[PDB]
Amino acid sequence: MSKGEELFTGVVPILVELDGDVNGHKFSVSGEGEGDATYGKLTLKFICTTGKLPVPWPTLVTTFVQCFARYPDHMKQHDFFKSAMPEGYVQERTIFFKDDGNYKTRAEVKFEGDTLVNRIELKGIDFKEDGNILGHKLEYNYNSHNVYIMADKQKNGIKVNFKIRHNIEDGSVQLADHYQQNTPIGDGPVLLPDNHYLSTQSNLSKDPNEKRDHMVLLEFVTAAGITGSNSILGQVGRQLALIGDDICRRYDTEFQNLLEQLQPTAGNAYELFTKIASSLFKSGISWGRVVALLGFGYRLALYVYQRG
Amino acid sequence: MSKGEELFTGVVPILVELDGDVNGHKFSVSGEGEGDATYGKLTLKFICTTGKLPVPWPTLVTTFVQCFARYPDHMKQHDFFKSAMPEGYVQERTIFFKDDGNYKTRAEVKFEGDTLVNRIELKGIDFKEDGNILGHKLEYNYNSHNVYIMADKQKNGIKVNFKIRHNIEDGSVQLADHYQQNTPIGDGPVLLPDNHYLSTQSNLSKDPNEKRDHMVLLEFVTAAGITGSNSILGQVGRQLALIGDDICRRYDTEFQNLLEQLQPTAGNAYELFTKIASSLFKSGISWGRVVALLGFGYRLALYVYQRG
Amino acid sequence: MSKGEELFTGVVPILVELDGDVNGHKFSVSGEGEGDATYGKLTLKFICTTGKLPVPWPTLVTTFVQCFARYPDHMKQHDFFKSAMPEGYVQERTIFFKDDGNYKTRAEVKFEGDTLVNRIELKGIDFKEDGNILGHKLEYNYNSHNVYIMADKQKNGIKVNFKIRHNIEDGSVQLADHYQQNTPIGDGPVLLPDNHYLSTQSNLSKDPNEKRDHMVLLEFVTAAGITGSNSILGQVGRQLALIGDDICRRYDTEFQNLLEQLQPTAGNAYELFTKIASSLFKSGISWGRVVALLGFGYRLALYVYQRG
Amino acid sequence: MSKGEELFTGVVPILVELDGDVNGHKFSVSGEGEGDATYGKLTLKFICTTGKLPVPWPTLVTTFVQCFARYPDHMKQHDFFKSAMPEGYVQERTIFFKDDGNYKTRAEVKFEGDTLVNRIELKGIDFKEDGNILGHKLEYNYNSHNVYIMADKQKNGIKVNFKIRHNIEDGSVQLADHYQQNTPIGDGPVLLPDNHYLSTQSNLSKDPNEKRDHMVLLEFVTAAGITGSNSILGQVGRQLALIGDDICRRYDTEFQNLLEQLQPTAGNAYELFTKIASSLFKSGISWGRVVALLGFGYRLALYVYQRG
Repeated sequence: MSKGEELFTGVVPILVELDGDVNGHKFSVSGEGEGDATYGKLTLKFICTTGKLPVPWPTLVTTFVQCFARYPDHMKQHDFFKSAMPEGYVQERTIFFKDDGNYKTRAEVKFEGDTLVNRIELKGIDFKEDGNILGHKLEYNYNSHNVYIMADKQKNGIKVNFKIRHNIEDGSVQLADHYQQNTPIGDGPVLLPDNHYLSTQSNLSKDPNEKRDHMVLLEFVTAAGITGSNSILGQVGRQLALIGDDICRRYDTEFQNLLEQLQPTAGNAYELFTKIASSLFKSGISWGRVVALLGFGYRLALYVYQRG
Repeated sequence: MSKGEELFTGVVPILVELDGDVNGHKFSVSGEGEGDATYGKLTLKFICTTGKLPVPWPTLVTTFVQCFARYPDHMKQHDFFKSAMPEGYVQERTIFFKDDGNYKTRAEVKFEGDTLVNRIELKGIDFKEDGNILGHKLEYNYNSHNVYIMADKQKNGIKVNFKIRHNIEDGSVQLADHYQQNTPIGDGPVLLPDNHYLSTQSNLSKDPNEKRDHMVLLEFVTAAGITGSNSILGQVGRQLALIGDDICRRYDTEFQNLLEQLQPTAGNAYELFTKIASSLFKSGISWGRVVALLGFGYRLALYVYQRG
Repeated sequence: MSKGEELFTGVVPILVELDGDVNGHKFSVSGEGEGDATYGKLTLKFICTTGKLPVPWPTLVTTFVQCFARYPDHMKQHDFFKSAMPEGYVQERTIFFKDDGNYKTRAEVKFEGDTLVNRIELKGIDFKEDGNILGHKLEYNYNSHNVYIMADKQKNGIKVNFKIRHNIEDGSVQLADHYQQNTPIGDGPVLLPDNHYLSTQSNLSKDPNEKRDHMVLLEFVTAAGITGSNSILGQVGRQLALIGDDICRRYDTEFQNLLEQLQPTAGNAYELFTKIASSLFKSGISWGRVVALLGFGYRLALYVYQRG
Repeated sequence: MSKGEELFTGVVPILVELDGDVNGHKFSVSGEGEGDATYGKLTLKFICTTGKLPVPWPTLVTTFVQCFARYPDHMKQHDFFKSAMPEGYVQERTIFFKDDGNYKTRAEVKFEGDTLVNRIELKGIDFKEDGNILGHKLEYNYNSHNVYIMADKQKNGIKVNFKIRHNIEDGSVQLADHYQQNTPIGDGPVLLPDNHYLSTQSNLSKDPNEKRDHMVLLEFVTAAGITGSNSILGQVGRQLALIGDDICRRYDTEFQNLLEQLQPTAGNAYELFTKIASSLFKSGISWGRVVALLGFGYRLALYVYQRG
């Protein structure tokens, strides 16, 4: 359970910015939205500030914050992203479009204010004029994918792998082989995970109003590929839990038999209890007794408080 | 109902022996019979193995096994006698006759395998010849009496008060002021009482056949002094102690199972603690969990303080 | 708050017995009933076992257990009667009928079993043949009266005074000047009161069925004549009480503002609380904080437990 | 909002003095200006009272009053700076330049009646002449930065981490790795924080008129790092601490009033206690009583342990 975990508890705002060059066409882009790591939901609008954009959008969807993925509790000691926070992390990539060129990305994903920021620097090269890319042949959508995460301790960081599928107007498909590295800027302790992955599912819409080359992006991102946890710590929660999910229902209706048979009111309550007390303990002591006793008091209090 | 109680369901036999000294005349007496605590009944013959008994019989009736009282059903937890068994108890008293002397008695009421026994050491001092005692002036009866008991938790024992009236040939009466104390010798979970009392009624006969100086003796003896309030509560007070060792048993054996997993240090104890905690509750709450939880901080505080 | 107090908590059964002689006419009487000191109520039937009774009944109503009077809490350290218990007390009287003879009474009012007993011995003398008494001139009823109690330490007991009014068939009235003494049989500690009194009110009925000279008696008996108590101990209960009868209503609707604004459920409860905890205490500590905290938890628990 | 906080509602003046040694060249510098924490604003001129300043100005910008940050409204309880005032605090740090030397600094930020002051003692050691520092190679800017704070409760102080980037004429960059610690000197109820951070943005100008080696310096500085969860709880966490000293005050002065009535002994303490208790509750119960009650067992445990 990381400290940096604790930022993303609610919604968190987000700004993103990028300076691109691909085969010399330069450009820049800026975007805004919110993300809720708790529901593993993320919402964003992007606009190109050099006006028209030389590449089709989805190419960048990746490039454009895995801090916002939902890790459930058994897995929460594997959330690297949030641990590196607030000081953040550097995310470098190399994205190989198959049969075409490539992207190099470097980015700092860090907190500035109560805001989170992705500052990205991009260089594409060797693409082809009629390539899928420069021919704006890619459809406007995104498939789901899996992002495979494995710890790299030589770097006090992680390595990440996957491949991206951009459907084509044809019915053909284009592959983007994603190779990635995330290295904390902070010198603090981070969380290094066991191998696991993330399940991104995605949708690309547009803003009816907005007139500029833009993209509106939604991502759901959920963490998985582990079941036991640090197994017997969080598995303490199997038996301490049904110890109680049975203990409650064991005795609580002869408990109520005693309250329907002692009909206590606030006047007598104290005396009632205290008498049961010293007298019950004159028997002997263990905790085995000591518990039961106040089990009665919570259940007692409830009978008085409700009755009145 | 301590085991050592569940012994008296039916009849049980008895022997008694005593060695007196009173104003220098010594003697001994021994006797035999049975008693049934189920009905609070007792039966004995006493024959003086020194032949002539220098003191009137009724004086000794007291000295001469209170385990044999009927403890009624609601009171079963105030029987100190049926608890010290089978290991038994040492009963000693001091007896002040009005305008006359005293007896100090020491004795052990202990159990032997089947038969229950009283060996008694009595020390008389300072009586008057035309006095009631040495004159065999008190008549051959016994009255009813009440016997008042209070826990002395300081001794893991008990303390007792009563005072007895020996009618006299005079038509007068004589007092014997009795102060008594019991110190259970078996070291066990003896039962220590709330304040209460017992009521003797009694009779002295003789056997036509037997020619030795003797006495044949019967007692009905019953416990009381708990009326409705104290009953209906203090019954809740044991009925809770019952579920209190149902619990005590069933669980603290999956406990060591995990303490033997960590290896507490008193150092890391403070954290390891707050941690197994929050994860377990993330489930949900009622007390059924809450009890279970610190039954462990107790079986843990005992495993760090004992190992080390 | 006496130990012997604790017998009378519920209803307690009662037997009464008497051996009379007045001007030589001898008689005896026996009776049964219950009494509840808690409501200060007492109920009894009496029958004459020598058949017809030489005196009119009400003469005895007094003679025939002040243990059964209700002392309220401020006065409860003045209940002498119940303190002397279980060993009980001896009640002697002398009752002077004015212009007529007198009664002497001695009685032992003590516990035998779970039963309370009044054993009474009576001697009347010097009455007149046509006196109100032997002429059975007294009406059948009882007025209310006051019984004035003053402590007598020379006797580790009390002295008691009052005067009794037996209306007459005439419209005339007959006076019975009551002088009384109550001395514990027990050697224990008793409660010695400040001067105070008891307020008896009484009714004399008959049993339609029962054919023997009898009387059926009801007495309500309540204690009074004191207001402060041991004043500043039980007066602690003025300010510790409105400290709370205001404290409750001070903050409990912004408390509820926080629960209607935290909408807690059993899942999150623990986490919720614990966070408020260390963070609230990082401020500083006193108890002044420490209280408030769990004031929230009782009020929290109630919001979860009820909701669900 | 500690008093020592309620000081900064408006503008406040400032003086600064420093005495450096770096690779044996020493110097001193002193400066003047104002700052307003209400808007998180700060303004200063620095003039080198040794004339020529041997190190580039930006190096010192850091060393050169964090009380002047805007702590936003929800965060008011994490301001360690505005708490140590007026008595002030000692801030010392150590600064590691990459591939170059260090500065150790000691200083006291203390308040004098109206003006706030920094006297600084700086110790430089081991730098390189063609190095960035001694070569006045770093350009005349400053970047934005984030500053990360954690409570060190062990010092009743705090500990701090950040790292700063001085752009260089090269186009390169140089790091200055800052580690800092504050030990409040006034011994008081200082406020110790949850983990959080602050964000500087800054500018370096010069004055045309002034001919001494100088620097004119402005900082916007704001606190953040608490998002919704931790806010909405930890606001409950102070808002409870508020009612927690409403309470703390109002009452523990009728307390001594009664401890001064009894004369506890540690001996009779155990009973006197259980007793004032039951009588008070006989009234009725809710917690409003319960709190009040043991606020006393604490102000009592302190009156028996202190008197004796």
